[PDB]
Amino acid sequence: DLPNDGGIKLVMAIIRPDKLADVKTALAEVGAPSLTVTNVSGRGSDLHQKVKVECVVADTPAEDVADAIADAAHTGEKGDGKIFILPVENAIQVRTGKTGRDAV
Amino acid sequence: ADLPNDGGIKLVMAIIRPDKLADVKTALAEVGAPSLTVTNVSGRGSQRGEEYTVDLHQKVKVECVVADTPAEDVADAIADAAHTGEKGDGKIFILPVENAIQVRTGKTGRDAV
Amino acid sequence: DLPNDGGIKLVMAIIRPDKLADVKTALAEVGAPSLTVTNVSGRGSQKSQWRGEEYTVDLHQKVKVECVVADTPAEDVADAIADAAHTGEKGDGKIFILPVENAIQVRTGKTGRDAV
Ligand SMILES: Nc1ncnc2c1ncn2[C@@H]1O[C@H](COP(=O)(O)OP(=O)(O)OP(=O)(O)O)[C@@H](O)[C@H]1O
Ligand SMILES: Nc1ncnc2c1ncn2[C@@H]1O[C@H](COP(=O)(O)OP(=O)(O)OP(=O)(O)O)[C@@H](O)[C@H]1O
Ligand SMILES: Nc1ncnc2c1ncn2[C@@H]1O[C@H](COP(=O)(O)OP(=O)(O)OP(=O)(O)O)[C@@H](O)[C@H]1O
Repeated sequence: DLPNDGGIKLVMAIIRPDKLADVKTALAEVGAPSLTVTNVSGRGSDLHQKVKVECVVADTPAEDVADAIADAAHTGEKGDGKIFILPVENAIQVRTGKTGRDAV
Repeated sequence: ADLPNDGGIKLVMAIIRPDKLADVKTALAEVGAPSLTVTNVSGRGSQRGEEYTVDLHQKVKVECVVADTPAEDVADAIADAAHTGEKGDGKIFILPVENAIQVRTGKTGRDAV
Repeated sequence: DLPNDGGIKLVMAIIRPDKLADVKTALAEVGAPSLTVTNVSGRGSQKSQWRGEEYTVDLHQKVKVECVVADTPAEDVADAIADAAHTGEKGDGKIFILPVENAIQVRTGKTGRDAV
């Protein structure tokens, strides 16, 4: 009975640069340590420096990964950022050539 | 009720000219969806020398996640502001978003955007 | 009879920085040369406490390649990138294919799969 309804999701988080370390630890602890980080800038509702964290998940429920990031990135002040979950159709593991959720 | 984006969430991703960022920012504010995330990127589009075949040109990736504003209106606002009429103007893509979380409050779904 | 079931897909690849040149060539050869590149860093899946410490603090430099496709099957684009980026060692990265609903060509105002 597979998480993410047997499929693959991209968890994209825009967070405070100084919260990256915590988020990395939280991802490891939740059992989905894989991430890709980009230096970015933006604004919510003159651009502020942020970090975009991307985690593609299959074995771990996307919401649990997102909640792990949210908790670790939370301060309670404006600028904490947002997390978005996008569908992923397919994945390929470059080293092996394995496909689908098994490649994640 | 008639919520835009069929009651859901969309990611508007635009690859534009670096010097068009200021205009795009203004256009986004004016259309009522000012939120954006910017990345410095490089790329090339479709097919003598190396200029328009192999080399990568500096661009800006603009990402806007929307719910209250129709994705197409946000995309049109970016397109208009980024337009010059010359090769290199870039492209805008709209991707589905399933779910969202506002980190400060823990609010979820379309309300988080 | 249109590829990608008549629709649009985003091919996202996280690869070794030194494999970018090869991937660019492979994309041209497969007939879908369009790409957007970002400098990124990350880590993959998880004995000693030092190599365990190096994991929890250290991110490795990678390149994110993004190709939005319509006329070329997303899998063929992904396979072209995979082949060119392959070394057989840990760190080779991964390729993800995401659905795309719509696209706008900024220059012309053309929309849909035709804008890709
Ligand atoms: N809808 C969105 N689309 C794209 N990027 C966003 C969006 N919302 C937030 N971001 C990114 O997250 C960063 C901070 O977001 P945040 O929501 O904290 O802004 P804010 O104006 O402080 O809002 P709030 O007061 O509700 O926290 C922004 O700099 C931006 O890069
Ligand atoms: N299918 C695509 N996938 C990813 N990025 C793209 C794609 N098409 C365009 N881009 C981005 O847009 C930037 C420039 O715009 P574009 O490539 O559309 O102009 P062009 O193709 O050179 O000219 P024209 O669109 O008039 O043929 C490129 O540097 C690239 O980063
Ligand atoms: N699930 C994922 N989500 C986001 N990014 C990922 C994911 N998996 C891998 N990456 C990106 O790809 C890069 C290399 O990944 P790769 O999977 O080759 O590392 P690895 O897990 O050590 O190798 P292997 O998969 O062969 O065990 C990482 O640095 C990371 O940025």
